[PDB]
Amino acid sequence: PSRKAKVKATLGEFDLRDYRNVEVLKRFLSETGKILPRRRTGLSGKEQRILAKTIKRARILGLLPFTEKLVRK
Amino acid sequence: MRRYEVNIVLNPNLDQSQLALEKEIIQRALENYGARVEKVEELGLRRLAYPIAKDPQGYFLWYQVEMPEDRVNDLARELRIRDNVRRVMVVKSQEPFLANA
Amino acid sequence: PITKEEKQKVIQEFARFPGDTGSTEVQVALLTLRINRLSEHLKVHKKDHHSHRGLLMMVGQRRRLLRYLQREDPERYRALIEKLGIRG
Amino acid sequence: KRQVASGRAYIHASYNNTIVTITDPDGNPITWSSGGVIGYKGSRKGTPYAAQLAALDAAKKAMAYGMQSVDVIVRGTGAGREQAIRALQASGLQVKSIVDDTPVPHNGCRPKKKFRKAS
RNA sequence: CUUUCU
RNA sequence: GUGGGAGAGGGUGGUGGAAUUCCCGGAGUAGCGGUGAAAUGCGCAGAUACCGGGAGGAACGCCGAUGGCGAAGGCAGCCACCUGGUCCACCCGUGACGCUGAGGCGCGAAAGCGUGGGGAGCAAACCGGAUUAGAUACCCGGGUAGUCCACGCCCUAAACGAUGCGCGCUAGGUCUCUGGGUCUCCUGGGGGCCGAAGCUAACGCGUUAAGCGCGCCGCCUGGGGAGUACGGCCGCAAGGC
Ligand SMILES: CN[C@H]1C[C@@H](N)[C@H](O)[C@@H](O[C@@H]2O[C@H](CO)[C@H](O)[C@@H]3O[C@@]4(O[C@@H]([C@@H](N)CO)[C@H](O)[C@@H](O)[C@H]4O)O[C@@H]23)[C@@H]1O
Ligand SMILES: [Mg+2]
Ligand SMILES: [Mg+2]
Ligand SMILES: [Mg+2]
Ligand SMILES: [Mg+2]
Ligand SMILES: [Mg+2]
Ligand SMILES: [Mg+2]
Ligand SMILES: [Mg+2]
Ligand SMILES: [Mg+2]
Ligand SMILES: [Mg+2]
Ligand SMILES: [Mg+2]
Ligand SMILES: [Mg+2]
Ligand SMILES: [Mg+2]
Repeated sequence: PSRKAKVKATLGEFDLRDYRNVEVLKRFLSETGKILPRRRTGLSGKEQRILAKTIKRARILGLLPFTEKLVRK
Repeated sequence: MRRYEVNIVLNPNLDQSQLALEKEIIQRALENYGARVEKVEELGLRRLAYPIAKDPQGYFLWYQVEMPEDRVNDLARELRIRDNVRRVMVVKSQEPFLANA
Repeated sequence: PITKEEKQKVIQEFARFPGDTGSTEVQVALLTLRINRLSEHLKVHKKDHHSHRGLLMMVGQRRRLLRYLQREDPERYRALIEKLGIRG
Repeated sequence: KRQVASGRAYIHASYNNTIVTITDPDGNPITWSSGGVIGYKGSRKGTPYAAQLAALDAAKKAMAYGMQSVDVIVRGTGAGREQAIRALQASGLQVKSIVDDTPVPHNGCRPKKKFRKAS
């Protein structure tokens, strides 16, 4: 289904241009440093597109992950 | 001129003197290139998502400047010279594009 | 780039009368401005062919406006050329 | 002959064979097994059955160093990966956790013709 | 695996 | 002109992590690899699998699309500088200044050429294994040019939407990207699908025309011989026109 409730929903208004709110950004990555698909991130073409650049900036700053190990399996 | 944001992360193992020193050269370096500080934030230490120069934490700095654009790239050549400065990142400032607001 | 000052500073400098934003003298003026900066940028970045097209475009648009000028008022023309510093 | 107990179990599964390497709490391998380790010589090597006999052997051999608590780290999808995991889960060793850590490039080198025709 | 000709 | 907007459009520099290869160190043994089976190959000078360190080259996962940008070729990690195109709103300025375009000049994927540099992975040729009746192949193991960079040359292509450019006119419906608005929809630009009229040999096209008209360019005139001969021009050559 993928309808585990959008990520934009469970979250208040936030600046998407801010590449340091590791608290909020952390939210758009899966059980790995992977940027969630629109149909999960709940974002929009423009939004989503900006988010993605915001998330990449972070990573470089070391604030956000590039990739995580998968627990279970 | 133009408005930028300079992110600087350095060795989390700096004693009051060493640390307060790097900022000396930074503050200096900024000036030497036309950087006019509009304000600063110092979050300090933060658990990096992954190790940087073997070190699993980092000391963050944040300066918002206004300086001759034609020298932003040089300003940061300088900033990276330091051995404790392990990550420098300048950014054009931008309106805080909201969302879900 | 060209600041709003840089620009308007030229517009007034050529405008046929207060408010003349797009006469032929003006247009030829602003174009000569861009064409110079651009041809300046290409003095270097010779490999930047894409930007070069834009040059050819402006260069066209320009002589095409001058052509019209030198046709309507041969005087305003010689005036504009000697001034802007075109031909050579 | 060291006595470890708590440790890591690395399962390197591939469609060509499975190899298990049990190690200490910080990397250095203790004992390793594989398809070849046990009889199986060629094609048979890959099989999930071997993936078992290998896991077990790895553990048995590891039981000698006095193993017990182990953390499984799977690497690569292949003929009998889940099988190795189950084998360990049995054996004796207590499987504390399991984690996919298979490596994936962020698009680095051009794969052999063998694995191209992607994009 | 391949696996021609009529 | 003023005010905004989106964008992998282009150029120079810088920089981030994933992975591969190599080298060093540890721990650790008897195999690893590879296939349909195998073998060559690598491994006790200790390989594979595991951990830590280093070097180097090249590409840039998720986001990513059914998306976007460019005139085309084509363009995607991040950052900054330089820079092209383009769209919307206000309707403010000039006052037909317009369109097309033989020749010209420029651009032009890949392979290829010249000088120099670089070389991790991949890999024409080539050296081997296997398969086969044979195997100058498919499969497996190696591997040189090359792929990378600079400067210069080459100028071709299923260089494709196989659909020249500009303008006007002719139902709608739906999805989408981007701008404006009185923002459960209206309006402008762009990308898709279904479809009125109409068009078409059919397939199909259908406000993104392949419909109705006007302007200008290129081109076709049965198949083979043949993109060959010859001549001329260009090219270092291969070769191109
Ligand atoms: C006319 N000149 C030649 C042209 C050849 N290309 C052809 O293979 C020859 O012979 C026959 O040609 C036919 C059309 O090309 C065909 O397809 C026959 O199949 C053939 O049958 C077998 C023979 N036992 C009989 O010729 C062999 O497998 C081959 O020669 C094989 O091509 O003969 C073939 C023929 O004579
Ligand atoms: Mg622009
Ligand atoms: Mg008016
Ligand atoms: Mg008038
Ligand atoms: Mg070319
Ligand atoms: Mg090439
Ligand atoms: Mg060469
Ligand atoms: Mg080969
Ligand atoms: Mg090879
Ligand atoms: Mg439309
Ligand atoms: Mg009909
Ligand atoms: Mg249709
Ligand atoms: Mg000649």
